[PDB]
Amino acid sequence: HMIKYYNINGQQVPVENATLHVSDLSILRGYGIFDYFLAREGHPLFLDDYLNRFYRSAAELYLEIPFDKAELRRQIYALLQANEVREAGIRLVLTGGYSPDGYTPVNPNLLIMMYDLPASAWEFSAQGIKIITHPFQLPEVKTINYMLKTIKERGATDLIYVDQGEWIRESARSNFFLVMPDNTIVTADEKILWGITRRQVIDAAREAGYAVEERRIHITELDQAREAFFTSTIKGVMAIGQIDDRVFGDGTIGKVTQELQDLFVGKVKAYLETC
Amino acid sequence: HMIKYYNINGQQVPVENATLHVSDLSILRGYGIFDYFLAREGHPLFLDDYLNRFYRSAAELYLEIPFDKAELRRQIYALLQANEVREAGIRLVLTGGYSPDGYTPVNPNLLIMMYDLPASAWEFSAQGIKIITHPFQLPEVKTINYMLKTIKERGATDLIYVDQGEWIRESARSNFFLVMPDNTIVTADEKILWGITRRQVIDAAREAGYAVEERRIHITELDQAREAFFTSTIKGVMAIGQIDDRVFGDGTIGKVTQELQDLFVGKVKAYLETC
Ligand SMILES: [Mg+2]
Ligand SMILES: [Mg+2]
Repeated sequence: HMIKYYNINGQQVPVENATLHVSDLSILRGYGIFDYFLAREGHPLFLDDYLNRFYRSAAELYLEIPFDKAELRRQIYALLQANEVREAGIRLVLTGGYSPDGYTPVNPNLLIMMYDLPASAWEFSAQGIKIITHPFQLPEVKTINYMLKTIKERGATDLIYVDQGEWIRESARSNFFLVMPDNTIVTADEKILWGITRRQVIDAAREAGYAVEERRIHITELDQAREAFFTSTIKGVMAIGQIDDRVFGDGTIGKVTQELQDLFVGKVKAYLETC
Repeated sequence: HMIKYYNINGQQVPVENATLHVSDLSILRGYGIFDYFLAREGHPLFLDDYLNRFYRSAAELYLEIPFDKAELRRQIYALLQANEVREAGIRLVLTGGYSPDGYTPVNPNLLIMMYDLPASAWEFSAQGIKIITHPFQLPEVKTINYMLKTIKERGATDLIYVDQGEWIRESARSNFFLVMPDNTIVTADEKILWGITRRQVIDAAREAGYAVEERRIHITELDQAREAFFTSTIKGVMAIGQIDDRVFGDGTIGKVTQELQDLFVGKVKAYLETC
């Protein structure tokens, strides 16, 4: 509840002293990567899958994480014990690091931060969320270091993109799924390698005997689906009740979406049992 | 030379103590804006044009700068005097700021940092730089907070983009110009509002009696130009001697590019005279 400590570069630091010098490249240029996952019953969920994503994110930016995976795993568990929590949100950050010339990475900085479990985590509400579609369309100016994060609500809480006015494109925040009248589930394949919750839910759906097609989604498919939902670390499986002017069902969670919520909780229990 | 102080949120801080808490959104998500300009003879160049850009960058991200322009101007001049320098590089940073929930901006942090004048600033070498073309083409994953900054050299020091395999698109670092056999100068208009050096050089070229067309540039135009150059804060006017397998002239600075270098220095002197 009270979080006492974070970790910077392997050292446990009181939250009140956790600071970086302003030469850090994430401060100066926004150069950095992150990951985020929950812990329950004293164990980070699907931890190996998250750590694998973190090492891959780092590689995409040519940043070397200063510890190997087993060492990072150890640091995370140590931090949970130092903060005395069994339920938490954990954020990993790897910055571009301190640079003598304000541009050259010479040593990334590694942060492990810890939070309460998000109050809304896996809310699993019966009432679906309302989102908009938006064109995928600053025209590349060096002065703006900042994922877009500038929506302005627009009676909605979230959105999905439309590209070339014909293809659905997922935001960075969540993976997007449709359930068709025939119980075919459809999702993009573009973030196949990157979605952790996405894979657990696809696996569960397949085990339940649903077909899951992974392909580009045409805008017109939104008019043909019975259900729509999001997956992410914090949401779990989250019903979407309305897109623009389209209500799905009566706006409440659909049959397959609900079953996938239960099966996701099942995948969480099964993981926890191996721990 | 020795830089003694930076400025954080209006307070002059010894460099060794200039730090931010890790809850800063630029650290966590890369959310932030910046500007950068030189000072000569104790005056930041074209300062009003830079400050105007900084306020506009901030508006694009819905961040409010905590001081008005006259106050920020005062802080910059004070910092120059505290560091006792007449020549400098000045970097402004406005982060997303400290956030109680690791996501909501509630108070951007403002940094003013100071450097030596870059050794290479306005080198104005006779030998032009060598660059490549590259497709404008991470498919939008939340985990990577980071302007691209991941080129891998590729016998070059810089690049320009090609979009739809037909249109030249400038990187974020520099504005791109061609000089045609008839002494027509051609540059994009896409960053009309954002390029500070770009405007000084366009103005100078027009005053010299050159026509400057501001429009999209077709890839094939690279095969028709006599000269090519970059403008930016640090480069001034910089000759490009080779693009991919195309040498421009004999690789050394062209006639109009050289004249534009002199005229840019003239615009700098003229500014300094008003100060
Ligand atoms: Mg970062
Ligand atoms: Mg920033």
